Amino acid sequence: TLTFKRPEGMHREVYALLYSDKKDAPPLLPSDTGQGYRTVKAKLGSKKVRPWKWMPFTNPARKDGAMFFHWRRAAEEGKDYPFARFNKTVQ
Amino acid sequence: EGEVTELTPCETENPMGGYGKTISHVIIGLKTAKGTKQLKLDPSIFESLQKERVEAGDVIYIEAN
Amino acid sequence: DPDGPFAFRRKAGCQYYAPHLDQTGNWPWTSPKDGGLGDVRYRYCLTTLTVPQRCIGFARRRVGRGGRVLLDRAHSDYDSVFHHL
Amino acid sequence: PIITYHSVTVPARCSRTFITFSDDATFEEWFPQGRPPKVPVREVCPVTHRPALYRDPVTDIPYATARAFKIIREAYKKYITAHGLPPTASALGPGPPPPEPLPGSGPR
Amino acid sequence: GVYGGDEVGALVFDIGSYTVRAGYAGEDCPKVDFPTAIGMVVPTYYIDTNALRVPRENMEAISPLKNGMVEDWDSFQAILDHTYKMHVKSEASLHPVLMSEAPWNTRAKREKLTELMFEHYNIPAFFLCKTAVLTAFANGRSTGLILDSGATHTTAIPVHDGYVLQQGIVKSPLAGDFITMQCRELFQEMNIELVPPYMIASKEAVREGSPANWKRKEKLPQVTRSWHNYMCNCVIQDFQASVLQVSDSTYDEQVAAQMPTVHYEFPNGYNCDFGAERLKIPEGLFDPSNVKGLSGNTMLGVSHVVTTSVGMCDIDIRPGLYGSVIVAGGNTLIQSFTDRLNRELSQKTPPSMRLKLIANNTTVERRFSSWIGGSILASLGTFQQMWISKQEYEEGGKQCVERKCP
Amino acid sequence: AVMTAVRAWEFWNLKTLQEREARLRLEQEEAELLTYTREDAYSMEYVYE
Repeated sequence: TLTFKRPEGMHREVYALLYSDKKDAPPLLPSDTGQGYRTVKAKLGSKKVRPWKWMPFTNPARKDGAMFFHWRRAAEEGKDYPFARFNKTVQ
Repeated sequence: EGEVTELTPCETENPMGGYGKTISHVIIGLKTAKGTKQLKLDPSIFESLQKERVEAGDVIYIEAN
Repeated sequence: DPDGPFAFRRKAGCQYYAPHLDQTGNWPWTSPKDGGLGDVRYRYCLTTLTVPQRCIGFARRRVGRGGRVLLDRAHSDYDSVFHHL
Repeated sequence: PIITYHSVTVPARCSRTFITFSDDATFEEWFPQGRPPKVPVREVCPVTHRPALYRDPVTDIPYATARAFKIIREAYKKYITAHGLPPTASALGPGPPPPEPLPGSGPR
Repeated sequence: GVYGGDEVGALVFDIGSYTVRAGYAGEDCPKVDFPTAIGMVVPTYYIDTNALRVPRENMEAISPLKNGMVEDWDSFQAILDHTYKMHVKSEASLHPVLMSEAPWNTRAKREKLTELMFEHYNIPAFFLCKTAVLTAFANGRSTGLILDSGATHTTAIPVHDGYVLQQGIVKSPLAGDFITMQCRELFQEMNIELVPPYMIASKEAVREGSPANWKRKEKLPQVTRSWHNYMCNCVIQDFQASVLQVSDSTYDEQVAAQMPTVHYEFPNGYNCDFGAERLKIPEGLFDPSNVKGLSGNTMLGVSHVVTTSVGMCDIDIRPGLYGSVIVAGGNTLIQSFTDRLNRELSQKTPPSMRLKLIANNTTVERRFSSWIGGSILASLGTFQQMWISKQEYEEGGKQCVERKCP
Repeated sequence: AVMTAVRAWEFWNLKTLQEREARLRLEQEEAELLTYTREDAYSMEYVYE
């Protein structure tokens, strides 16, 4: 459905880590209210947010068992920290 | 072509004489998909314009010649 | 000894990486194949949106903080041509 | 008189049109201008969501399916008394799976 | 699966000789940036501009740092207390702290700092990283040569895979303080009496090169010479930021004299137009052999510092160093510094190696790169195992920082 | 003697249109676009042929 273009008829492309040039346009961010709030008042009004909480977590692959804090959804409290899966040690 | 948005008359008061109010242009703004542009048309278009019964939000077609 | 001490005396079982003789190397980024490795995640390409705003010129897709997917953009001197192309 | 045409050519040598409406009140009935709402509110059914279909019933609020219509008509018999319990708090199973939780189906 | 970053409520402090940068992790700029120099009365300490700039009797002006490392721990503790109380406005036991340190910081000061933060402030977690690594991380680079020209030192620090190569460091003292001294010598040569703002009650406009017309405050208390010199240096720093400009090529007096002048007005109303001398002064950063009264031709320019540092490294990583030269520090914000550096390095880099200076020329990016890198590093979810915890400190003592914070 | 008035009006109109052109050129400044919709962002398709 949605199109991106890498044409043979013009034949150019650019690469960059942070940005190509100081004259680069800013990025495009997602938004829901670009067409006004009254356009989407029913869609937002027919829904309720899931609660979030500032909550302790454990095992980033630590040996001491220290508990740091972060924002996650309240239903996701006991889950193990995802980033511990990166803790790979050289043999 | 595109969606009309303005129906905006210009104004210069008088036609260099005894006067009511004189327009001297008609500003017509079109936007379709790619962008938006304003066209200052001849005032004579106004007769044809309500002959076609256009209003804001309509979409029209005008030939250059 | 044509190459002097620096002759390539190969050893059995080893594997070797060839040097860059024709063109100097470069990073994976800020660097097309005309200079270095073109890892496509750093590549900007022409892009079009389903909402009627046109070709936005060169762009990447990048995930930001919070799980939000953004579109970076890069300057070109032909952006005025990519617009009303 | 609205003076349909006036061309003079006087300056480069040129040619113009100067329409002079006169009478004050004649101007705005020839140029009412406009300010329409560019888009409408996108309507969603209270029952199982998806875009609205048909229209509202003879009373109340729009719907997507006949099942949604049936629940909405089973609803509003709990509210014509103008007093009682919550008429719409999860009433009759109004599409209850919460990827993102739902309020009651009482937008009217 | 996984997610992106993770924000843990951390704080980032980057303390230099000129200013103290502090703020919360995840933000793109430091929240606060106030002078490192503080007043002492004897002790009672006065911190930040609003309390520092008021004249006061017997108040000395000091710095906690010497050669980029902490010497006066009482002053450092006072600065941290001020930062926690007035600026952060939160209890210290709740927030992890990531601190910047000098590349050349000794073990004993790292141990003393860790002991201070854990035993006195009772913070829950701690990490200590070097300035060059964070400066690289702020620009998305793991490998590169950091050129940091601050107040005290102009230093080339090679970085590779997120680690400083300490045997490749080259220090030079030619930095902003040297430029301030040269400006003082210039004003003495020009017979420009420098009056700081605190002495002035009122002033009147005068012509170019004419004597100033100003009235001195009568209600002043007697002030120490250190505070007076600090106040004078605050004026000379504005003069540096305004007037000075690096020559694009090697300095020729006849060419610089034909350049347009720059007008500058001092706080007492004295004003004059500055010519070639505004370009002669910063030329000593690049060619110090021609500097007047300087101790010998042995010292190095900025470009030669960079090349010496790269040449002292392993031959395999030198392409990666010359392909990422990250210029940092406030003294690099002098006009046309970066262009001159790029030209000189292009003339000295081997043609087989591609040279690439990172585009970084803003005040925020040049002065606060280390803080931005600290915020980035503390914002990573992968980083959250790397904190030193209070439990780890109580078990292994202050020696664990050497193992955990290389 | 109305040709003087017509000349003055034409100069005034030309100045006004030049001012409008400058105003439009100024209005073309800044970022023309800062935002794109959710459906574009999370389409995941973005294909070329």
